[PDB]
Formats: sequence, structure tokens, C-alpha cells
Amino acid sequence: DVLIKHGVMVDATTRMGYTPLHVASHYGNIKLVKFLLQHQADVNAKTKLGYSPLHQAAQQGHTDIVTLLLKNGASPNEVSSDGTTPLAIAKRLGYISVTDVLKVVTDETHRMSFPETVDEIL
Amino acid sequence: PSQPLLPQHSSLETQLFCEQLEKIPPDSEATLVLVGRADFLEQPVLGFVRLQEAAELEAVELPVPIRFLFVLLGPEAPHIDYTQLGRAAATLMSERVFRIDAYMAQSRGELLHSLEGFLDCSLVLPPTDAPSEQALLSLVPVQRELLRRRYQS
Amino acid sequence: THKVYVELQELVMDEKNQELRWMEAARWVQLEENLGENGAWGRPHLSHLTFWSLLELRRVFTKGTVLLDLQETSLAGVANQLLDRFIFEDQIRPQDREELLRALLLKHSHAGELEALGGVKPAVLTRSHSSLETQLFCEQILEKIPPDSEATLVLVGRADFLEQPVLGFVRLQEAAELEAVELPVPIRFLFVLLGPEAPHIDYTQLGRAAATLMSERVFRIDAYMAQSRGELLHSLEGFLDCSLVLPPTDAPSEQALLSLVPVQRELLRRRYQPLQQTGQLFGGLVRDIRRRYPYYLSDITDAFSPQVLAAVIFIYFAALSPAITFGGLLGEKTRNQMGVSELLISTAVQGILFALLGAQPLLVVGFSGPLLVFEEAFFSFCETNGLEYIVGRVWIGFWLILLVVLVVAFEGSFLVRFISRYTQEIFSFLISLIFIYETFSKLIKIFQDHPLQKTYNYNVLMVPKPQGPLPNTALLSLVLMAGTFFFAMMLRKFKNSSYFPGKLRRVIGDFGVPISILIMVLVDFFIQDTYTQKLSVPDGFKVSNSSARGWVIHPLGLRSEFPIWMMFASALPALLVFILIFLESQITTLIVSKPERKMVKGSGFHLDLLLVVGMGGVAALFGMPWLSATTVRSVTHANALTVMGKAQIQEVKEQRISGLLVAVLVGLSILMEPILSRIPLAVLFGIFLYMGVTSLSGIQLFDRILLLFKPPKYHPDVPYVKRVKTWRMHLFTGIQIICLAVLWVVKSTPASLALPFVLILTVPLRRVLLPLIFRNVELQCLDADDAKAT
Repeated sequence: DVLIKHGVMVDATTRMGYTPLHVASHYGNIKLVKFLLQHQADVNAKTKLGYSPLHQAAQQGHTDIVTLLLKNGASPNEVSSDGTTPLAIAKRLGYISVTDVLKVVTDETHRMSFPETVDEIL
Repeated sequence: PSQPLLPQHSSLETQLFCEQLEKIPPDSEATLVLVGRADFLEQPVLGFVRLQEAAELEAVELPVPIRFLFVLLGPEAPHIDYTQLGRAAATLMSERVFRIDAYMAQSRGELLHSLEGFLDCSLVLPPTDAPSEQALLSLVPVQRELLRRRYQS
Repeated sequence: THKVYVELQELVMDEKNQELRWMEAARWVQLEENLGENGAWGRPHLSHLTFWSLLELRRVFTKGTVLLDLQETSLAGVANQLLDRFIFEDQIRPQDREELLRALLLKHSHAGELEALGGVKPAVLTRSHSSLETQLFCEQILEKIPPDSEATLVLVGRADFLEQPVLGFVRLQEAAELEAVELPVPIRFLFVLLGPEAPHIDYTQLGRAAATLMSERVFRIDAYMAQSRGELLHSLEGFLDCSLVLPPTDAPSEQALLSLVPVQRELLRRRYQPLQQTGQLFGGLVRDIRRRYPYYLSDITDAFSPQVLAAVIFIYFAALSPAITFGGLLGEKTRNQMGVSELLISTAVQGILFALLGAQPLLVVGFSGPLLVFEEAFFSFCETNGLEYIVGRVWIGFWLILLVVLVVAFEGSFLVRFISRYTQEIFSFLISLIFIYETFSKLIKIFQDHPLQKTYNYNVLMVPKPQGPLPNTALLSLVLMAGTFFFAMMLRKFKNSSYFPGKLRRVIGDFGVPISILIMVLVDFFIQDTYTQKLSVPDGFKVSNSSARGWVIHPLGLRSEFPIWMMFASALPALLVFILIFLESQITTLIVSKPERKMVKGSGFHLDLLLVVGMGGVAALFGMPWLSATTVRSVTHANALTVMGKAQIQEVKEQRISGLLVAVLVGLSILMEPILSRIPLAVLFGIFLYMGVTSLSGIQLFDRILLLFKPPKYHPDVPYVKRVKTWRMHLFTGIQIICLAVLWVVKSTPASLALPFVLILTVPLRRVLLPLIFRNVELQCLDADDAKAT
């Protein structure tokens, strides 16, 4: 809240194209996903490898971020550069709930995306 | 106490399913729905409470913390069955898009918007003289698209 | 009992010709079959419904327009009776009748003709996404219909000019094969669902819900034997009782739907068993003429009603009796230089001219108390100085014309905008109180003249008036006054009552005052022995004192040469008279033309002041009284022409005829002496009491005085109660009561001519001293120009 009130760019991208919405969907922090979506985050933003904030939530198994992302405009059937749609990343690691929800919204048709992290410690 | 003035109708689910806890997830939180009849109250009232921190109440015997409280109290009125009203509130709370929206709601308007899409994606099945069990299966596509419409914007 | 074939048709347009027509959309034989694009009927399926569809179906069926056993065999009649029963039940306006029957009489296309039209698109009527079922069943009859079957037609359309969605349910006495709409089986039931674009109303879903309702056997039987809308509604409630809703769930669809089989089988078990300143010279006068004179034709045609006649009969006595009384006192006080005949003629002529020309014809013009006091003082002044009274008035009236022309030229009537509801209501309440007090003091004087004694002198001379006490006179006068007041109030209550046919009841309520007057005059007439004081008019149209003056008064003097200094010194009495007439007339115009009184024709402050003061100046030349727009008389005139709604003021019979007729009758009052000489003054006293008590209705000061005697839990839901503390409102009310007491004290003193200035002093009190003790919001809620919540 303080950062957004200061004027921080909501859709800032890292070296590989990850947005704060991407990281929040990856780590399962839904209250911040809701906050970013309220503050005009790109729900269909794509990294350099074509991964959406919905491919991260499905590769990490967060079924409620899958829901809240779908309801806020997340587009299924979008294909990353690796060739995987959010429902196959789901089926590939066998998340029954994320696959069960993404199966309803996804029409008929081995790389894991990980956001950059800080390893600094004193 | 008192005996209700309006005619008593036996519960349909009791007549259908009754007459003849390890499944609970570890991180799940409880929702208590309380329905009561009060002749002294002017109109039916709804009370929805979300606690800041989930708390263990003596109301629920289970070791599941309470997060949400549903309070539906009112006088006897036509077309108002408080058991059925509590069942509807509990079914709404059990819905996925509604739960996640009740968890994230910061005002009553968000809850109202969530209940509107539950009603838009609800399939009303009117009475028919011939239950064929095969014309029912014709509504499978209808059920699937009303779910794609709830799971989607 | 008959089997059904339901047909749903929608208002559409064709691509080839852009012509509105009714297009086939779905049909019901045993299951629902939908017509999609390219003209292929879809798969038969169970008639699933949406929650909003059944919601709004119940909503519009509750206010439904139901025609049963209609004896028509063609669509045009069904369409004419329905559109009529629509007007009768106020579902649609009469103006949108035509367009709707032009819509209901368009061509009804069917499945075969769709291809020849080059496509069909949805349309919305003007006054001058694909369906779920199509998406899920249509992307990819005569044999089935039973021989003894009857058909139902559901007509669904969108019309933006309609205010609300409208449902029309028509059942025919005999099954008819309509020529306009061709069906394999004759039409019996006809659903008409029309209305504008509204949230949650998909008209396709409304028609599907209606058709599914008609396909149900129990509702079909109930509608077959229905005799009122309530039976249809009860059948619909039973239908919704057996309706089952499936919420959006993640279970497998086949098992999810198969779980509903025992629930349905159980659920259906027993079912089947003006004041702006323009800045241009005479600008307000010109604007008043332009505002009102366009309505002149309406000002004559709007009086064609019995209510206007009852108002004429009311205001005739209400204006004649003050004329006679004030003329008699005026003659007593001026040695008949001016008198009853002069006042009657002045009242008649000025009333006729004002009704024909004024921008507020509802004002009643006549002589008042203040104006009598002014005369009596001038007279004595002239008596002390040896001046001719009548000639002074001719010079006062000469100066009156000068003042009003200058005021009208410079739009001086724009200062009336600083007179708020505060001063208006103080003045109105004070004048009503004085009216009631004088009415009671007249009865007290009657009792003083004829006291109750043990013995009376049976030989008492009666001409001109009785010279001693008479038996039974004062008590009978009290009886007549009380009876007239009682009958007037009871007939006023009867007007709003629920007794008798409504038209007759409202007519009798309109004539309540004339009927009370007639009853009590007859009662007094059938009592021959007892004396009661009657109306007295002069013998003819002649001056009261033929030895004093004629009809025309010479400005230079009658008996002695009128001094030149008093010609210029008459300006100060002229200023006093102008202030009196101006304040009385303008506050009367403000009170009668409140926005809450529903006056939608406009009032002219600059024109009416010009007419009144100029006519008074001219009447001065003829030895006749100058007049003013009287408050109680004009408020009574407005209330008599006010039409009430079904509590709420609905409209006003604004016209020029009632005041014109009142003035004409006042002028003819001398010729109708045989009628007036049999009317006691006591009956008129009761009528005056009625006028005084009914003149308090619109005053919020009187309403707040009554709240001084009510618990605050009984106070009405009004802005000055719900937004101001009770003791604050009582302090505001008590401040006004202090003003009323001070004004009353001034009236009962020799300096009663200073009353307009003390009243004007309330304007500084409201605009200066009240903000010192009240906030802006409190003053806005309490002293509001149009009774609005700040």
C-alpha cells in the first residue's frame, strides 16, 4: 500500500520479465494478488518465456489464485514458449484441484518457471 | 419458546437422505450458520461476520477454527423456510468463487456481486409431468457452461 | 383439459428490408425446441430456466393484466382489448397505445420464411449475444401434436418508450385459428411480454419461463379454470414451490443431474395427485405579460367544472360580507362620504378588471381592516384641519399612481424575494388569528346587544335595528354559527371519505360550504318568531350621502377651494397606503403561489401590483375605496380550486372565471336584495370560522406550534425535525411566537398603521440575528423556500 501510494510501477519487470503479480501468484499470496489486481496489474502479463501469472499459480498448485486470476481476466489456452498451457503444467505435476478448475475453462486441444530471488544474507 | 404458527413441513432432505470428519482438510476454517425464528422481530435480518483471526468457539464441537458467522433471524413469513434459507447460505459459503470472494471481501458490495453470479450460474429446474432421466442428461452442456461462466469473469 | 403447443415469438428485423416483424424463436410440444440461425430447429431438450427469468416472471405476473374468456376470434381484437385493459390498469400510457398495436399487428414470420429473408437480427421498438439454448442446442410437429390440442402464443418484445415491463395474459372463450399467426392448432392462451431495457430482464428468458409455465400440466389446468388473477398467481406460487435450483458445482455433470431425480420425484408427488431583476425598464411587467397571457385560452376553458361553481358560491359570500360590514363602518366613521355602495361598486369593478387582466387571477381584491384604519385616521386629520376628506383621497390616489408606475418601471417588486417563509408564515398566521378573533367578537357583540334576561320588553321598535334586548336572538345566532361550521367541516370530511360513489362524493364535498349555507338559511327561515340580523344592501346604485358628493369628485374642491399644500403633502399618506397595499398584495401572492401548492401557470408580481394600485388611484377619483389582495379571501379562493390526489395536492383549477363571477355577483348584490335579506349573519359567521381554521393548513409555523404539544416520538418525518434537535426547533418556533405577540400588541394600539414596518423588521431578524443562534443547515431545514432537505 505504501509503495503503490508513493508511485511505484505496479507492472515492473525483472530481467526475465516477471512482474510483482507473477511473483505473488507464484508464492501463493492471494491478498496481494487481489491488491495488485485492484491497482491495475496486468493479469495476462507474459515473461520472456511466455509465462502468465496463471501458469505460475498452476505450477505451484494455488487453486484459489487460479480462481481469482481467472475471474479477473486471466486468459487460459495461452501457450508459453516451452509449449505448455496452464492446464498441462497442472496435469504434468498432477494438481487435481488446479486441473479440476482449469479443466472447466480450458478448451480442447519439462521446464519449470521460477522467478528470480535474492540470496543475500549477513 | 412457542410452537410455530405457520404449518410445519418436514425437511425434504431428512425425508430423502436421513431415513434409512477425517475428510476435513487440516488448514480448513469453519463457518457457522445460525437460523432462528423470532415472532418479536419486524423483518428477517442477515448477519455476516468475518473474524480478523480464526477463533475456536464453543458453538462448534469440532477442532476447526471459526472464520465466518451467518446469522439469519426473523419472524414467520410466507415463502420463508429458515432451514432452507440456512441451507442456501451454507451452499453459497461452500461455493468456490463465493468463499474466495468472502475471504477477499472488503465491503458488502463485493459479497452482493458474488451472490449475483451464483444466481446467474444457477440452473433452475421447473416441474415437469414426466421425469424421463434422459431429458435431464440433455442439460449436461447447460451445467458445464454455467460453471465455465462462474469460474470465468 | 387439452394438450398444449406453446409458441414463443420475438420482435426482430430482417436484413433485406429492415421491416419489424414477429419471428419464431422456440416451440413446446413435449420438450423445448429452439430455432437458431440458418433456420434449423435444434435438439429437443428439457426447458431449463434461469433464476432471473422466473424472478421477473413472478414480478410482472403479480401486476399482470389478465383477460379471461375473451370473446374474440382474431388477433386484432385480442390486441385491442389487451391494449385497452392495459390503459385501464395504468400499465401503459394512452399515447403508446397506437405504436404498441402497430407492433402487435405486424406480420408473424415462421421457420420456413427465414431463409427467404436473408437473415434475421434482434430488434428493439422505438416510438416513431446469442442465446444459451442456441449456443448449446442449435449449433449442430403435426404428428407429435395430439388431435385435441390447443395452442399458446407467447409474444416477447422490447419497447424503450415503455416505462416498465408489462405482462398481458389473455385466454379466449373459444379456440380460434388466427389468420395473422398460422399454427397447426388453434390459439387459446396468449402471453404478451413487453417493456424497456432493464437490468436482469432477458426477454427471451422471460418468454421461455412463460412458455415452460404454460407447458406444465398443473398450471395449464389452473389457467384453464382460472377466473381471476389471484388463482393464476397461486398456481405460479405452486410452480415455484416445485421449482428446483441447481447451484454452480464442480461435481461431474451426469451424476450431478442424476442426483436430482429422487428430489424431483418427491417434490412433484402431491402436485400431480418571477422575482429576478432584468434591469430593463418595466422588465418585470413585460415578463409577467409574456408568462401568463399565453394561458389565457386555458384560463377560460379550465373553469368548466362544478368545483369552480362551488368556489364562486363560496367566495361570493366570503367577499360580499366583508364589503357590507366594512362599508357600514366606513360610513359611520366618515359620515357616509364613502359607504357600502361605494365599496361594493369599487370591489366589483376592480375585481372584474383584475380577473380579466391580472397574472394571478386567484387573488381576491377587496378592502381590509388596515385600509379602514388608514381612512378613519385621514378623515380625522381632514376634520381637524378643515379639509374635504374625499378630495384629499383624490390627491392620495393621484400620488398612488405615481409611486406604482415608478416601482413597476424600476422592477421594485423584486424586493419580495427577501421575504422568506419566515415573514410569510408570521403574516399569514397573524392574519388568520385576527380573522378568527374578529369572527368570535362579532358573536360576543351579538350576545352583548341581546343578553339573556329573565324579562324582556315585548314592545321593542325594530327599525332600523332593534332598540332593546330580544329573546332567543343571541342563542339562535350561536346555534346557526355552530351548525354552519359543523356542516361545513363534516362535508369537508365527507369529501375525503370512502362513502358514496366517488364522483358524487367529490361533487358534494365541493359544494360543502354552499350546502351548509343553504341548510342553515332554511333552518333560520322556518323560524318566523325569532329575530336574526340579516344581510343589508343599499336600495340602489347611488352615493351613500347624496348631499356630500356625487360620483365624480373635483380635485380642486367641492365646497371649499382645496389647498395647494395638501396636494403635495398627500404624498406621505400615499406612501403609507402604497406600503400597506404592496405588502398585503405581494405577501398574498407569495402565499397562494407556493411551489408546494401546485401552481403550474405562473404569477405576476409586477403586473398585479400595477393593476391593484392603479385601479385604487383611479377609484379615488370617483370617491371609491382603494383595495388590496386580501390574504384569507385569496387563500380560501385557492383552496376551493385545489384538487387533492389519492393528502397530496394534485393540481389547481387555475382560471379567470371564478374571480370574474365573484366580482360580477358582488356588483349585482344590490339587485338581489330579496335573496340576501333572508341570509343571517350568523351563518356567515360560521363560514368565516371555517375559512379561518382552513387557512392554517399550509403554514409550517402553525405545524410547529402543534409540535410544542406533542411528544418528539410523534413528530413527522420532515427535514426540520429529522435534522434539527427538538429543543432547537422549539426555540425557533418560540422566537416566531414572540414576533406574533409583538405584532398583536401593535394592532391593539393606536399605531396599528406601523404594523407593516414591524413585519418588515422580521426580515432583518431572519437574515441577521437568526444566523447568530442557528446554523446554516438548521435555518435551511426550518426556513425553506420549497420544503426541501437542505
